[PDB]
Amino acid sequence: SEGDLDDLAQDLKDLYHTPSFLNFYPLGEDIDIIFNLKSTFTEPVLWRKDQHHHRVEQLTLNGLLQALQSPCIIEGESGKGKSTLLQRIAMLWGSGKCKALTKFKFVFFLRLSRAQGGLFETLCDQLLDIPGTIRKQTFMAMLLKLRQRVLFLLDGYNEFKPQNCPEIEALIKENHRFKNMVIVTTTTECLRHIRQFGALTAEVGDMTEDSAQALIREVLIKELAEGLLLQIQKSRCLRNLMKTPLFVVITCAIQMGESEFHSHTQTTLFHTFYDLLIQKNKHKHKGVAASDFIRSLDHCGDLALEGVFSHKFDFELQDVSSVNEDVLLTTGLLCKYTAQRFKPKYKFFHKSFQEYTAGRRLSSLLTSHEPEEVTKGNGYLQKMVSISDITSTYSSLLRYTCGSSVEATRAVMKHL
Amino acid sequence: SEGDLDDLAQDLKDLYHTPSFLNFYPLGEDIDIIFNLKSTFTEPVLWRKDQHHHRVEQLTLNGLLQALQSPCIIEGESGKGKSTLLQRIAMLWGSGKCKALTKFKFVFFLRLSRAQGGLFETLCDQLLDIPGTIRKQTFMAMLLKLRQRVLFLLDGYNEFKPQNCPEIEALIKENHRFKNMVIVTTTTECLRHIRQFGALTAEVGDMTEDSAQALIREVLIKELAEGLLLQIQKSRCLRNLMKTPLFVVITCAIQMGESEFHSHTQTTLFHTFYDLLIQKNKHKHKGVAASDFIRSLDHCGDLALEGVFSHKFDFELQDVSSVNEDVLLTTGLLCKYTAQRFKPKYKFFHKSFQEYTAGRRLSSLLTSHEPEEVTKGNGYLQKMVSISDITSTYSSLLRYTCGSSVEATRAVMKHL
Repeated sequence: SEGDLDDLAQDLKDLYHTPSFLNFYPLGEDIDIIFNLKSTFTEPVLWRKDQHHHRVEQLTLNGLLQALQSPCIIEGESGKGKSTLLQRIAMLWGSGKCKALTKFKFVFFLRLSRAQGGLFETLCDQLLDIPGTIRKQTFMAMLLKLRQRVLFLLDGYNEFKPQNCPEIEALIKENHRFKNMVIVTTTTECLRHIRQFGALTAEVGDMTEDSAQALIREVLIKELAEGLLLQIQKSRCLRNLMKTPLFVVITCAIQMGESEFHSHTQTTLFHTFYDLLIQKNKHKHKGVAASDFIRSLDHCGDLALEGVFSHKFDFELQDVSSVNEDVLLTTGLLCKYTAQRFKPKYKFFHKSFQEYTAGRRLSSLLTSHEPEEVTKGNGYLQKMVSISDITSTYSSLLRYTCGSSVEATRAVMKHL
Repeated sequence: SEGDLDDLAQDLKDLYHTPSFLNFYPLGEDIDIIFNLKSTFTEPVLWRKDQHHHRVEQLTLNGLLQALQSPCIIEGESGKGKSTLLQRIAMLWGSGKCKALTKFKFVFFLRLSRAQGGLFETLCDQLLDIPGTIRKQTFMAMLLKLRQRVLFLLDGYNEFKPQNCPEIEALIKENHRFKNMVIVTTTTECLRHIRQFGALTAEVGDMTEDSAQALIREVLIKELAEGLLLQIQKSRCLRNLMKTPLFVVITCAIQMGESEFHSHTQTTLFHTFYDLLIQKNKHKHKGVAASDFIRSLDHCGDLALEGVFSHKFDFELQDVSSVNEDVLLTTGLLCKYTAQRFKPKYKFFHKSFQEYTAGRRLSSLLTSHEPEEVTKGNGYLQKMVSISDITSTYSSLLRYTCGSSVEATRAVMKHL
C-alpha cells in the first residue's frame, strides 16, 4: 500500500503531459482551434488584491506559489477566456522544474463544472483510474494524515452546483477538516458566494506585449505573422486592445486559414467579438423569448448610446431598471460588480466596447425602415455641431457607426 | 483518548484562526461588506450593571474575564449590529496571549440561531467534527468529569427556540449539572425570559474616538478616510453620533466604493439608517398586511412628532394604544424596556433618531396630495411662531424636514 502511492504520483505526473490535457479550445469547441499549453500563454500576471480590494503587489506564477496558503481564490478579469492557470501548475508539477512544487506529493486537477457523487467518485472518474490496491475509501486516511502536501485545483466554480457534489462544495468552504491545499478559480458574478472563506485572493490581469507577440508568432503562418506584427507596430489604438486575451486570439483566428494578410480593421474585430459573445451564450438563452433577447440588447444599446452623450461609463441599477438584463450579464456584454461597495455597479467589458455598442445601435437606428427610429438616430447626430466634439469625444462613435453600415455612413457624411 | 483531546483542542484553536471565522458582515449578508476581526472592533467597553440595574464600574475585555463566574449574561445596546465580542474571546484563546484564557482547555463558539438535535450533535456539526474515537456520547462524561475548564460562548439567544435543542436551554438555565462556564449574548427584548438565572451581567457600550478613528482608517481608502476625518473634526454633531457602531459603519460604508469624497449630509445618513431598519426586517413582516405595516409606521411617525412638540421622549403603553406595534418593536424603531420598574417603558433608539423620525412624518404630511394631511402638517408649522423655538428646540426638526424633501422645504421657507 506504499509502492502504488508512488505509482499514482508518477502516473499523474505523466498524465499531465498527455495531449488530451495540454490541448484546449480558446474560442470554445464551436471553432476547431487548438492551443498547446507548452507554447501558448505561459507567463500570466497575477495581482494580489488587498483588504480594500485594490490591485497591489503584482505577482507572477512561481512567485505566488511561495505565498501559497489555505484556500486561495482567483478571479477572472470579467467573464473572458479560459483561465489557463491551474493546468500550468499541474504541468510544472509534472515537469518538476519549479522548486515551489517539489514539496508536494500529489496534484489533482478537477473541473467543478463536471462533478457529482462525491470527492472520491469524482477523482476516480474524472482523473486517472486509481488501482484497486488501496481504493477502499482508506485513501482519505492518507489524504488527511499525510499533511498539506496535496494540491486540489478546482476550475469553473461558477458552473458548479452544490446539489451534485456537496462534499466538494463543503471542502472549499470547510478546509479545516482536511488540512490540505485548495485553489479555486471563479468569475466576478459568483464571487459573492465565496471570498468570505478565502485566506488569499488574486486576479488575473492582462498579458505583456512580449507574450502577445509570441502568441501571434507561435500560432500562425510566418508571413501572416509578419503582417500582423507590422500592423501592430504601425497602429496606436490597436496596441491598447492587444492586452486582452480575447482579442489576441481573434485577430489571429480570423487570419488563420487565409493565404494572404488582411488588415481586418478594428470595426471587424469588434463586430466579430460582439457576435461571438451573443452566440457563445446562445446555448443558454433557449428560455429567453426572441423578443425579450432582442429588446434587452436594444435596451443595453440605448444605454450605451446615452452614456456616450452623457459622458458616463459607470451605471447603477436604476440606470438599467430591467430584471431581464440578467441575460446579458450572462452573455457578458455588461459586467455586474459586487465588490466592496454600498451598491452594485454595472460596467461594460471595455470602454471601447461600450462605444462600439453605441455605434452599432445608432447605426442600426439610422438605417431602420421605421421613420421614428431613424429620427431618433438623427436626433443624436443633430447634437454633433461642434468641431471640438466631432474630432474628439465622438470620434470613436462616428467611426463605429460608419464602419458598421454604408447607409449609416451616408447619413453621417451628409450631416458632417 | 488523551491525544485526541489534545488534538481536538488544537484543532479548535486553529479553527478560530480561519477566514471563515475572522470574516463577518457588519451590515448583513445582502450587502457584500466584509470585515476582518483582526483589524476591526478590537477594544470594546463592558459595563457591569449593579443590583439596581445602574450603569456602574466600566470594565474592559481581558479585565472582565478575570471576574468570570457562573453564567454571564451580556446585553446588546438596542437591536443594533453584530455583537462581535464572543468571537474575539475565541480568537484570544486561539492566540494564547491573554493570561486569563490560558487556564482553559476548550472553547466552544456556537450560534443558537442555528442549533437543534442536542448539544453533542450541535458541537460536532457546527464547530468541528469530533473523531469517532472519542465521539461516543461518553464525551460528555469526560466533559463533566473534567471541571469548570471550558467556555461555552452562545450567541443569538433571542433567535433561539427551546423546542429545537432543550439540552442547551437547560445548559444555560441549569448550570450546576454541567459544572462549566457559559456566556450568553442577548437583546433587551428577550432579557425578560432570563436574567433570573444570571450570576453576572454586562452591557456593551459605545466605542472611543480612537477606536472609531481606527475603524475608519482600517477599512476605507486613505484619501476618502482623510476626507471623513476632516469632516468629523470640523463638525460638532457628527462627533456625538460617531459613538454608535451602526452609524460608524454606515458612514464609511456609503463613502466606500466611491472614487471621490462626498459630504454625505447626515440627513442622508439617517435616511439610509432608517431604510435599513425598515427593509432588513421586511423578511419577517410577511404576515403583516401592507396596509397594517405602513399604518403602524405612520403611527410611530406621528408619535415621534407629537413627542417633539410635547418634549416627551419616554413613552408608555397608553401613548401607543396599538398591540400591532410589536412589528415595530421587531423592526427596532422602538425599544421596550423591562428594567426593574413598576411599568415597562418605550424609547426611540436615540433622541436624534426620534427627531429625524418626526421630520420624515412632518415632511411627508406637508407634501401629501390630500389637503387634510397637508393641513395637519401646516397645523404643526403654525406652532412655530416664536424665534426662541425656531433657532433652538425645533432647529433639528426643521433641518430634517428640509433635508427630507424639496417641496417640504418650500413650505417651510414660506412659513419662516
